Amino acid sequence: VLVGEQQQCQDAKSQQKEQMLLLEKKSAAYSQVLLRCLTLLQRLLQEHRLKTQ
Amino acid sequence: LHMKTSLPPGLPTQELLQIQASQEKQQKENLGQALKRLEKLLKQALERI
Repeated sequence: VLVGEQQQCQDAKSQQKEQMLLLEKKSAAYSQVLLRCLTLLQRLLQEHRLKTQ
Repeated sequence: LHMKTSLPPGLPTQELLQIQASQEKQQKENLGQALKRLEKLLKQALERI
């Protein structure tokens, strides 16, 4: 019973690292998507609307 | 540091707001009053018809 208790106790602490890395990498992926959106929107405003139009 | 160095080209969005405001307002001010004067001349032609 206490071996099972210790194993289930240590499982969450060993688990949490990979979700930390997962949220970190998806957080960086969000930054990449936002950078691409910023580039496309500045292309739409400056090149397509501000100067040419 | 990439987020501090991979900034998109041109002045940023919060500056781009007044940039586009100035460009669109000068684009409108150069042309809308000319359109109104053209329409005044055109309706003068309409009443001369």
